[PDB]
Amino acid sequence: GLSAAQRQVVASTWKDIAGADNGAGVGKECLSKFISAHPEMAAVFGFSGASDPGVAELGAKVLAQIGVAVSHLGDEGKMVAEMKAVGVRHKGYGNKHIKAEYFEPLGASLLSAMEHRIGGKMNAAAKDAWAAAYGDISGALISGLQS
Ligand code: HEM
Repeated sequence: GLSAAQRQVVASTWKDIAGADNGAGVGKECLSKFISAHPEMAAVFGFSGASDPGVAELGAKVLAQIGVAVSHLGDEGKMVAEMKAVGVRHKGYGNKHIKAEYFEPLGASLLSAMEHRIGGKMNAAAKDAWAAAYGDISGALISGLQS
């Protein structure tokens, strides 16, 4: 779970991460940099590479879903139940062999993309709160995936 102070930091900085595009730009950079750094991951997603137009499209949907998860952090069972449902759908996505291990490096590129957009606001406490928030959001998707 998250402490009240962590949910408050996540909720507050999400407003700047969302910007004017509901975080779409952050999603594009996240997935872009992740596949560039890990080339064998293009095949796990159904993409040709980091430049595939599907990267920008999926990047927007990933970040729009985190915005929904952020609006529900105060009710943990609610947030977990909807991320599990996202997770059950992932059984049939990409190469259909999405693994739990892949979410840990993806989380690192997500925090990097966020910091790229909001700069100094993504301080030490913001990074810890978001590493914790990403741990629970992705943790709940993985449990849907392995259900
Ligand atoms: C490295 C792990 C991941 C892989 C390989 C992956 C792969 C995919 C693929 C291939 C699709 C597109 C399916 C299609 O419509 O053709 C998809 C959709 C989606 N992914 Fe993931 N994904 C990953 C992580 C995440 C994370 C961390 C989130 C969390 C917010 C997420 C949220 C979504 C959402 C919201 C969709 C749109 C469709 C739906 O709601 O099920 N994905 N993902």
